[PDB]
Amino acid sequence: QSKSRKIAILGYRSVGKSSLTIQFVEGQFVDSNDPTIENTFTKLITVNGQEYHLQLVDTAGQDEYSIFPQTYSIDINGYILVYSVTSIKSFEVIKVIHGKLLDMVGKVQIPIMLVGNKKDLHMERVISYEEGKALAESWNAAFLESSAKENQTAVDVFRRIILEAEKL
Ligand SMILES: Nc1nc2c(ncn2[C@@H]2O[C@H](COP(=O)(O)OP(=O)(O)O)[C@@H](O)[C@H]2O)c(=O)[nH]1
Repeated sequence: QSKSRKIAILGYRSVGKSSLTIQFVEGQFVDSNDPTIENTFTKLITVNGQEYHLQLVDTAGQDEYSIFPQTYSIDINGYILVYSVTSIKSFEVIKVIHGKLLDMVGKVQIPIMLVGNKKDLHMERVISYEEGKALAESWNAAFLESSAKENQTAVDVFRRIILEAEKL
């Protein structure tokens, strides 16, 4: 029988939070200039034979000054933290967000996924794979690079966070 899990997707503006989520949920790459507002999707996924009902919370992009909420610091089963490999600023910001997140969750190990998105834009990449891998390692977080244009990598992101959560 199925299990329910709630995942929050966090990160700086225009890193691809919406696009990655929509690619996973709907199978389509959408290019939109609407600002990302908090949006919750529901999605079925099977991971190692276990069926999951996912609630995916896309959050508005935040920056270093962003006060971290409290609503995103309880009842979440796992967090996907997204930066863009084409944006140094998004990478600086994801460190600040992670720090504020750990401060809010208290004395518990919470599944965290670091995601470097937009890996298809080879001519604009300014962050190496190794920089993100090393960051995730210092965090004990899973790490993947992704492209919202590539369905397999979006699926792999959301499978991975469920893999991490099930380890407890
Ligand atoms: N080439 C490419 N463009 C992307 C990718 N992800 C997002 N984008 C584009 O980047 C812009 C911001 O993406 P969006 O999903 O709205 O970012 P959000 O603010 O984090 O939700 C939009 O133009 C997207 O079409 C990606 O993986 N590859």
